[PDB]
Amino acid sequence: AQARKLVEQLKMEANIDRIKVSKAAADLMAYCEAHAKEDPLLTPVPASENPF
Amino acid sequence: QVQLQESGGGLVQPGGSLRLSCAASGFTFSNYKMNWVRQAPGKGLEWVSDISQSGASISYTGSVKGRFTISRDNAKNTLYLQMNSLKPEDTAVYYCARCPAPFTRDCFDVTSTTYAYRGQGTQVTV
Amino acid sequence: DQLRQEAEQLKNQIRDARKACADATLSQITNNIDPVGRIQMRTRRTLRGHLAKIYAMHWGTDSRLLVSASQDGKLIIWDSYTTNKVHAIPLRSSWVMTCAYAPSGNYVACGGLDNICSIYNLKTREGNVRVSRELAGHTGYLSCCRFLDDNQIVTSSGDTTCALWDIETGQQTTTFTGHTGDVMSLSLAPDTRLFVSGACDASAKLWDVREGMCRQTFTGHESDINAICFFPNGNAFATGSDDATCRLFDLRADQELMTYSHDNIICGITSVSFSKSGRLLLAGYDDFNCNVWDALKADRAGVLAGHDNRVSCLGVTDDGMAVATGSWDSFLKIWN
Amino acid sequence: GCHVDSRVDHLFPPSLYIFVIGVGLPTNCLALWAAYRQVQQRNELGVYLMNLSIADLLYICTLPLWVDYFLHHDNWIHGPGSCKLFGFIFYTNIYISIAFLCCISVDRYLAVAHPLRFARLRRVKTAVAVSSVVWATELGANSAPLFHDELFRDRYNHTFCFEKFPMEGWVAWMNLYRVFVGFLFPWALMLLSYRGILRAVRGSVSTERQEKAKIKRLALSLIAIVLVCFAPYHVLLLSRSAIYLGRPWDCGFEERVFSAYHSSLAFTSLNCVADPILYCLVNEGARSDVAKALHN
Amino acid sequence: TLSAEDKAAVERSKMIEKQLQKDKQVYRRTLRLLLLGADNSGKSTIVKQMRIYHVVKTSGIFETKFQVDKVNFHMFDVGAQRDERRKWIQCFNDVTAIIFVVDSSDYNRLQEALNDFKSIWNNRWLRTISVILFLNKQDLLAEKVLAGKSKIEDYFPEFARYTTPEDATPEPGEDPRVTRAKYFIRKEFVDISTASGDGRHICYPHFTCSVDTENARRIFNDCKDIILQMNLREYNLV
Ligand SMILES: CC(C)CCC[C@@H](C)[C@H]1CC[C@H]2[C@@H]3CC=C4C[C@@H](O)CC[C@]4(C)[C@H]3CC[C@]12C
Ligand SMILES: CC(=O)OC[C@@H](O)COP(=O)(O)OCC[N+](C)(C)C
Ligand SMILES: CC(=O)OC[C@@H](O)COP(=O)(O)OCC[N+](C)(C)C
Repeated sequence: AQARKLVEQLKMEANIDRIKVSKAAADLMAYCEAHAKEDPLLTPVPASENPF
Repeated sequence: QVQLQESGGGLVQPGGSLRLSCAASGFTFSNYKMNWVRQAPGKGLEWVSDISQSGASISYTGSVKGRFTISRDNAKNTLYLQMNSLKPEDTAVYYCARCPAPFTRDCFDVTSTTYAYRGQGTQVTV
Repeated sequence: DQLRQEAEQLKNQIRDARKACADATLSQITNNIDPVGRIQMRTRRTLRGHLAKIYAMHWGTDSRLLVSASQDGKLIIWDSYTTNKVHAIPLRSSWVMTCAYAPSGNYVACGGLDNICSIYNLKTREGNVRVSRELAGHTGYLSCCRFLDDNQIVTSSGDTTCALWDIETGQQTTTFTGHTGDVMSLSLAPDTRLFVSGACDASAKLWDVREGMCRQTFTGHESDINAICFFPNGNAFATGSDDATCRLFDLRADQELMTYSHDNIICGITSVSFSKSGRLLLAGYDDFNCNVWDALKADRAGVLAGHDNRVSCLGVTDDGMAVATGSWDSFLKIWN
Repeated sequence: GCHVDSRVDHLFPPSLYIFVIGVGLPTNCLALWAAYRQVQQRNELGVYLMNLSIADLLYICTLPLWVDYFLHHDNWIHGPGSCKLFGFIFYTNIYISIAFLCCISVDRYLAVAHPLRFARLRRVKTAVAVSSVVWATELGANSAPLFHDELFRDRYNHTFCFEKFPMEGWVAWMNLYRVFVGFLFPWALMLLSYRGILRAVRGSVSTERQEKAKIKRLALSLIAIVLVCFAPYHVLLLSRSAIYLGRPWDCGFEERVFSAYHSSLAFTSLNCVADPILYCLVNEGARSDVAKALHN
Repeated sequence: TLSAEDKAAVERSKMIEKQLQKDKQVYRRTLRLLLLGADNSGKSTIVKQMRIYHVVKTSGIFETKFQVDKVNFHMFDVGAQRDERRKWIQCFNDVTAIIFVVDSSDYNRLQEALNDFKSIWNNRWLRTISVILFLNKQDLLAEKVLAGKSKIEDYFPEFARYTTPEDATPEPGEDPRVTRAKYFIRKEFVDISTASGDGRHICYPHFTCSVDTENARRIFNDCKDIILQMNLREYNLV
């Protein structure tokens, strides 16, 4: 029976280490604000520095 | 989650009628063409009927053309299929298939037990 | 059945946990950020030379040479800094749809409707392109493959199964199965230990290369998954489905983060990729146009309206300097 | 020579010429742009269209010189070196345009009646070679005029560039060759090519009735416009040549057809308006493309 | 002033462009076809006949190259692929034509074949591709009609109230019932084709059998007509 494999996979899904969404959101915001300066697309670099 | 639950059916004597209710949850019912298919025992799947997104266009298979009727209600996102004058040859498992993509009238919901937007079916026996 | 009842109970428990954790939409918390300015990307050098639709492309480590696959059965290396073609590799199978650039550029893998993956070396001493290795064993067409090491390659096929192959032995090191629909897109985390694969079952599954088993699953798209990308941090990914909506998920929260959709879009997201910072999300659409969405506000940062046909591929450079997008018109355009 | 004059020479020719310039310049440039776009798609039809547009533009650029010619009644102010070139550009651009129309017709006949054959002929390289051959034959076979000179001035305050109505036997034989080879033979070839195209379309059971009739209309309009534009000049020229060959130096003929000759010559310039229209603007796709380009 | 490496790169790019142009002309010279059909359609017999008259178990594509009147034809057949065809079918949006072989003698499966044909016809990326419908295995259909052991009305009740067209000319040597059934099936297919196709989408219905040796002629004529239609637009004839 293939359903046994499905239930075996499902029972593993309940063992995940869930984390509060607030911490993940704060970490993502910190990463974005720290790496915003280094992204050329977000802040267009001077035409001289642009290879194109 | 894309959930498509089928309800109804049972044992009915020849010449009776049945109505199978198909309930949808997790997606916009009105944006998709709905299909009804059957799979008789020891045989491949057969397409029964389909209804367009708005319900203005409907088609039926030649086997039950003009006998079965398909109607959809977007208020409760439910799909009804009424069967009339049942015969032993109509014994099969009926599935409520969705079309793979919205805004398209072409559907491929007759796949051999690998389709994702088909439900788990109702067994109608006569 | 007992198994069906147990599966239903587990699904209900997971849904209840998600609802309890997802008390309110994440947009409310993120709304505190100020709106992003108008990022009006402009084309720099359009690329011509392909004789058919472009279905795949990937940026190299040097951020100078990009591989491109065309349905005529050709692999062309395009130089962004010069536009000159370095290598042109004809293929025995015309319907090639996947191609990638190795981190070191020593090997390039490709595949098509055939279930055989062909790998070639671009640094041959003789100087003539040759079939370095031919991986065989797949049951379905190769959808997309991404490199994680010069010795082993991860590929996804149309048989709803992903396989890791060792280039040395040329055999399936391990196989990932469980998907109900055909696997479409693939993406590797920076550590190259976990990867997310999307299929036509409207679900995305996270697997571990070493574990060889399914780790997590992510439902929420309404339709087939057409593209998948990893957020630069590596803890989140973004998917683009046929429902004309894009969803961002977190491997730790196991819940939807942001949803990008609009009433005027009734076509599917063929390609999805993230920038180096991840603030801007670029998506290709069947309406011959590309859209840029704010990863935190979902605002339309910019629209790339210059394209003569459907937009098959899209990608950003490792350094984020420029974005190259390919379409069915046999033209690749670089925007900055 | 002959006392030949008229009151319409200074009214109809120059007004028609300015009209032709004003409507060709906006249209010929767009037609050339569309032809170049087609060439970029490696459609050999663009090469012939591009050359036709180039010839039309050259004819338009040459036209204003004769506008001055007709603004002041029958006189040439510029030097012989000037109208030496411009009257070999003006007379030969017409036949170049006819030749390129014939080339377009033959190419379309090959494309339609024989879709899967003659792949070697239907190429950009072959089209360029054919165009070069056409240009070489046109400029060099109509260069016999250049051997001789101009400014054939007489009484009645008249001086002519190539319009030596008291012509010469060699001019008459040049005119006979002009008519038969330059005009009638390409027109016959074009008619045959379009008849073959119509036959192929008729034999096609796939084409719908509406498009079938549209193709018939377009082909017949293309055929008839050539006659409308060129026939009036050619019949008068042939009549003059025959009269001279039968009655040399008997100028009594031009006295009756002097105005008609110039009117027909001016009427011929109208084909530099109709050609770009019929070949680019009437087409739905090309019209939409040029409209989008202009609106951008 | 440019470096030697730059000049070598430009020369290599020019050579690659020339090679690509030559490949483009070769690709344009030949015509590429897609062959599709059901399990009982008999694709294997047709492709073997074409290979022998007009010349790795995981292989997913079988390409047979044949020449008719010095015109090269490349026919692709799908092999080891999952029955889910919603995805890979998009790759064939540039083929000149699709030759779909339908078993007209299999009534039980003729409606599934019709549904598949309808789905192919109405696909967003296949609306520009003409379909060459080959109703194969006519001998079995004729034998069944003559025997009368099977009735088309069981699956197509409209057959009972169907009359043979007067305009069409039936074959002198064919039974009227066989001609009527074939015309009914062809009418169904033609209505499916015409319900949503016009201007840029045409269906060519023909009757053929696995033993017939003139299928290549019909395919060549179909391709000639399709290229004629394409040139009518590409050459501004409209
Ligand atoms: C001063 C000049 C421009 C006047 C000439 C008028 C032009 C426009 C006229 C003269 C002859 C005409 C054609 C004569 C015959 C036919 C066949 C008919 O089935 C469709 C229209 C068509 C094809 C006509 C189109 C318009 C036409 C070309
Ligand atoms: C495309 C193709 O098949 O080519 C045919 C064409 O090139 C023939 O050229 P000609 O008509 O002979 O040129 C002479 C011009 N003329 C008659 C003096 C005006
Ligand atoms: C260049 C040259 O000298 O030859 C030109 C000539 O070959 C062109 O052929 P067409 O005039 O188009 O033939 C049409 C015949 N038709 C109508 C189908 C019966």
